[PDB]
Amino acid sequence: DKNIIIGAMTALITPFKNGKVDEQSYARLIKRQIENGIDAVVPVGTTGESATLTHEEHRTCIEIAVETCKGTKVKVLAGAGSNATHEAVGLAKFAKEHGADGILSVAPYYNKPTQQGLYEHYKAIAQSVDIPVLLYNVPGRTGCEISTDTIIKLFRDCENIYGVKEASGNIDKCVDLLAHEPRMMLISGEDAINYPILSNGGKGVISVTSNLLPDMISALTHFALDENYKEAKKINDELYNINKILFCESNPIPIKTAMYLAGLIESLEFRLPLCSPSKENFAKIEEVMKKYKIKGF
Amino acid sequence: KNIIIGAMTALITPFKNGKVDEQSYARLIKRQIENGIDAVVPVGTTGESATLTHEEHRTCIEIAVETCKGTKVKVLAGAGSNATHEAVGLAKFAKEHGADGILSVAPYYNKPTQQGLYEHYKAIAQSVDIPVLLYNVPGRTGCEISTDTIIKLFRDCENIYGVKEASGNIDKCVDLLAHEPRMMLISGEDAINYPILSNGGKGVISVTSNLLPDMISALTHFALDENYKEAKKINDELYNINKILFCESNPIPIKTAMYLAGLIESLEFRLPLCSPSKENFAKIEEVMKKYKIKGF
Amino acid sequence: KNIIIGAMTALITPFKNGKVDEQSYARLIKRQIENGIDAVVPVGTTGESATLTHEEHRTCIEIAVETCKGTKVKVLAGAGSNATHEAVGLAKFAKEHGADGILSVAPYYNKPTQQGLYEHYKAIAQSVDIPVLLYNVPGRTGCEISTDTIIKLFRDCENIYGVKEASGNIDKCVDLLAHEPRMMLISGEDAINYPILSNGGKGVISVTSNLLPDMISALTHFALDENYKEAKKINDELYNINKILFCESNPIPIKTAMYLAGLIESLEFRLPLCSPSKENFAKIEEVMKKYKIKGF
Amino acid sequence: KNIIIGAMTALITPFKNGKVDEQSYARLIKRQIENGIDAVVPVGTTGESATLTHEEHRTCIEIAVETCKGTKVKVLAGAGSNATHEAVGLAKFAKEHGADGILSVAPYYNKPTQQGLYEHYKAIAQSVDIPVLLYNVPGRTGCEISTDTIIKLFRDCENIYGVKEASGNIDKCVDLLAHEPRMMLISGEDAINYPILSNGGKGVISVTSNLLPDMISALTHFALDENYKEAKKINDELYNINKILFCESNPIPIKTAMYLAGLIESLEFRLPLCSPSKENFAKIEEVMKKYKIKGF
Ligand SMILES: N[C@@H](Cc1c[nH]c[nH+]1)C(=O)O
Ligand SMILES: N[C@@H](Cc1c[nH]c[nH+]1)C(=O)O
Ligand SMILES: N[C@@H](Cc1c[nH]c[nH+]1)C(=O)O
Ligand SMILES: N[C@@H](Cc1c[nH]c[nH+]1)C(=O)O
Ligand SMILES: [Mg+2]
Ligand SMILES: [Mg+2]
Ligand SMILES: [Mg+2]
Ligand SMILES: [Mg+2]
Ligand SMILES: [Mg+2]
Ligand SMILES: [Mg+2]
Ligand SMILES: [Mg+2]
Ligand SMILES: [Mg+2]
Ligand SMILES: [Mg+2]
Ligand SMILES: [Mg+2]
Ligand SMILES: [Mg+2]
Ligand SMILES: [Mg+2]
Ligand SMILES: [Mg+2]
Repeated sequence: DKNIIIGAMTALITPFKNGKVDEQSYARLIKRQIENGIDAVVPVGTTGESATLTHEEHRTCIEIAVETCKGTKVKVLAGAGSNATHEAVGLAKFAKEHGADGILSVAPYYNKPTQQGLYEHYKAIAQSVDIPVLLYNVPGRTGCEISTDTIIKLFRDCENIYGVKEASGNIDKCVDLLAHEPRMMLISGEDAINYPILSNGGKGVISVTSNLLPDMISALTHFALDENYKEAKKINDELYNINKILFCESNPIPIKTAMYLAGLIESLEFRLPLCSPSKENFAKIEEVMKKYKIKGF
Repeated sequence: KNIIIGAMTALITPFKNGKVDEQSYARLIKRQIENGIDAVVPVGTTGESATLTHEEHRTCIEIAVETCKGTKVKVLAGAGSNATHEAVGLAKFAKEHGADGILSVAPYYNKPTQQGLYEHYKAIAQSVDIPVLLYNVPGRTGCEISTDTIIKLFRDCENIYGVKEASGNIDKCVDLLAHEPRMMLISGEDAINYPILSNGGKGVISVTSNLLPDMISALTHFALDENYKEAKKINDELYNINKILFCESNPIPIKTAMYLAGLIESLEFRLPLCSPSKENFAKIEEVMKKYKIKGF
Repeated sequence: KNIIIGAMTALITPFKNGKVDEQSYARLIKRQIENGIDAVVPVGTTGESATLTHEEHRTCIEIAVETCKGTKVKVLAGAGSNATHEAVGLAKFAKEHGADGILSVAPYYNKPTQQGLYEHYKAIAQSVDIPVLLYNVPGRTGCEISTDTIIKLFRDCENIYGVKEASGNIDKCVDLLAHEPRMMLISGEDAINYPILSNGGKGVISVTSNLLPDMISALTHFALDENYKEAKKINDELYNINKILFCESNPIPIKTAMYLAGLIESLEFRLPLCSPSKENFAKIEEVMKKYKIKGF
Repeated sequence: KNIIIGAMTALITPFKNGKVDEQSYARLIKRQIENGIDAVVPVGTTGESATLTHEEHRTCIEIAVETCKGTKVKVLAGAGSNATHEAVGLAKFAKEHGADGILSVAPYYNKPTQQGLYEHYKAIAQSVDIPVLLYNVPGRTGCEISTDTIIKLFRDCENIYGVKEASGNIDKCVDLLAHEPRMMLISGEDAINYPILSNGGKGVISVTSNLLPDMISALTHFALDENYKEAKKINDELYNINKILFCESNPIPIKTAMYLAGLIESLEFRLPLCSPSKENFAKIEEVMKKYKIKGF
């Protein structure tokens, strides 16, 4: 029934050069994702530092993502969450009027809505557009969790809501979700446990690691979707070291560092309050990167 | 250092037909003035800061500033953000609009490092010339301002004069005031108002004081005069309401209580915040019965 | 390495009038063997090991050893303790009384360091010549056996062949098997039996199998045979019972369920364990109605 | 109610060639007596209770009881267990051997329910006629004694006169004394000794007092006399050592410090406890240099 966006997906970093969005590098990075088997890209999400982007930069990165993926099978799942419902509705409509195929909408952060409030929050979002809406649960960042019951109720009550991106380190909850609502699309939000989530019936990943190693995250996901769990687990095991080191500090500090170390972006620039990693963690990321075959452009 | 301390209220923002009830806002703030409160915090967490428009945000700061003119009560305006350039803009805004200082919560959701938190607050502190109070609430932000970072910011930036602590960590409050006794430690958790003050805390930014400003004001001023027996006795008496006011996420219970007390006209929130459950509504009403609530 | 893997049951210890019901104990083990179980764990956490006398500990190990003679079912005896010299004595005891291997939980309460945990288990491993399975359950012990410590112990001590994981941390299970794929990772949490097995885990030590031995043994054997579809569907039906069996601290719900199913005569615990609340008693009864419980 | 309050020391248990140094044990207790300590706690957590033999347990209680005869110092013997019948035996043991009261930690590892904790402690309290102090340390036991359970036990059983809290939860300490101000709240965390005392706590059971008994004793008695300025100044002064004494799991740092101060002859632990890392050894030595350490 439901319109879905699944498979291997990349939470795109937003490269900056002299405090401005590096627009051809942004486009150059997405084409690199397309050519390495990625099924969808997520502009202006957490890994893209949406929280510090201006309104316009937000529009520029969605429009570049939409245009770069034209004429390919690669979908654009635009970041559109906010802790204010009227703001999240505006972001959802914004992503729709600018050509996104669907939206990722993170649970409200900081203001800790109740489960009832989360239901009304997402119901208002789902009714505002006619494109797929993927919930994003990351309690370590938001201070709140969308309960299994709330996710399932939203999936059943609102046409557009087709699943949830899980970044809670709780494989029990992933069993809980798919055992009581097996029709939903559970999406891995934690690279280290990509395979365990997929092997339980998860239908995709929204990846940080795929920024650096899109081919490996792509192959992992597609192996698992084709039920080649031995080959999916083998990439997951090989990726564990980089999957962990990419969170030595808060994402996207390590991944942007690695992208810079790989020569895939020109400057190691963040928007405050994000900043360069410690020099110790800088060295750790560079060291761990050395075992992986990093595709160029 | 210029400071803003004493008994302070995290002001609720009353809504009427989904729009800011400006007259009730002013009436609630003066009600605070008349009950011994030393400072008010407009457009903070308890004020549903996150969901207000730019104009509403301006309207409530301006009302607060205006209502406090001609009194000793200071306006400590909410100005935090998880984007440094946004927080700098909010800081400048509050300054330009007559606020006596700013409360600026640690960046939420994007989890900056300690180094990033330092640069975040340094940029905010250099952007204005009014006192800046840090706000640490890791349960809401996903982030913590370490003791070392707080102390470094206090020592390096003239405007940063202390921290509002909402971490349930009296150990950290000992850590803070034992290594930097000059800072102003402000209670951000009503239930442990007295323990924080008794260790050298110099004020509270209270949720409960919305409902019981006279008791929170007396508690704080007793404690500041080292009348610890009387401060602790008010803290002990207030425990039941202090807990029930977080039966659901603040400000859902306090707005419910303010509505039950007839102090605001509508039990209206801005989504994703909403009315409490029917059971918690009744629990709040039940606990309120043991307290004497001042009218207008 | 000698290993003990597959579908395993953490045996409850039935009491009658404050005494170990030896007949029931043998009959329950009898029942597990007949439903495809590969090994039984006497005198573990689910068996209320902490409150058994020396005599009772001995009794239940010997009954387990006796009941599994002439079958393929191994006896993996509980032998952990937070005192190394006591754990060595328990390990030697289990070997002297016919156990095929030992489960040895990480020291509880005294929170040893990783270095101490390494020395603790090396002393245990050198004390016997039978396989040793580590048991990590930080929610109960207050300590964690780190991945590095587990891997070092697996490589440095012949008898140590894997770890029972009860940490709600599938990341650690990836960590373990990605860096030491030769070890035997055993599920200690029934609800996530399949995810652990599907990542290369080689068995479960189950609470649910006390009640539903046929379903837990089929799940494990399906997964071990790389029939992950059939393993996952049994894991999915078992979720409701897997969760309700921990509505209160194990083994309070499983003994309640065993009593409700008529598999044990009395709902008796040894203090400080006790009957569940009346609400949770009814909840366990309600969840059981969807399942087909095998009798004797 | 009969109570045991004031400044109290959780005694380390010195070992020499794997055996309890009985002479050193007595000499250490006499040092505590001579430095203002009001009570000593033999065979507790800091004394490595979990790894002592029956004989050693009794030897250390008898040495403590004998050494404190003719002094104002009471013996609050460790007597907790996670098995109620074992804890009852330990309670009767301490009473029959001259202890003035017992400390009884919440059952560890097996996670009893609040109902089970109530029945656990009621049986212990009925078994003896000397004061019983509860010990809540959820980070070690995996369980918490709720405020309601503590208050119920205090009200229903004569011997239960308070609780030793090691939960880093000053909110709970407000909760306890706001609803039951007659109980004796005892600090189980040295860093927050003063905040607990200034809220109405009536004593400490201290790790730091092993090394600095005069300073912990002065802190407590200043606080008990409502000299909070002087009590807080010692608490602030002690923060660095109070923190470093848990760089690793207690009693690893305190025994290291006692050995570095020449107060015990060998840095020996019973496994799974062990010497600290070389880094933390040096850190402990560094922080110790800022303090005046009394000899014998
Ligand atoms: N910084 C605010 C507002 C914002 C969103 N995107 C850009 N700015 C937030 O994270 O919600
Ligand atoms: N909702 C966003 C932006 C905002 C602040 N105030 C109003 N809107 C935040 O909480 O940061
Ligand atoms: N109750 C103690 C001692 C014991 C073990 N088995 C029986 N008693 C423990 O759990 O370690
Ligand atoms: N080690 C077990 C048994 C014991 C207690 N005291 C000495 N041994 C426990 O801590 O409960
Ligand atoms: Mg459907
Ligand atoms: Mg396969
Ligand atoms: Mg992160
Ligand atoms: Mg703020
Ligand atoms: Mg064991
Ligand atoms: Mg041998
Ligand atoms: Mg349990
Ligand atoms: Mg268990
Ligand atoms: Mg005496
Ligand atoms: Mg004890
Ligand atoms: Mg604390
Ligand atoms: Mg008294
Ligand atoms: Mg006096």
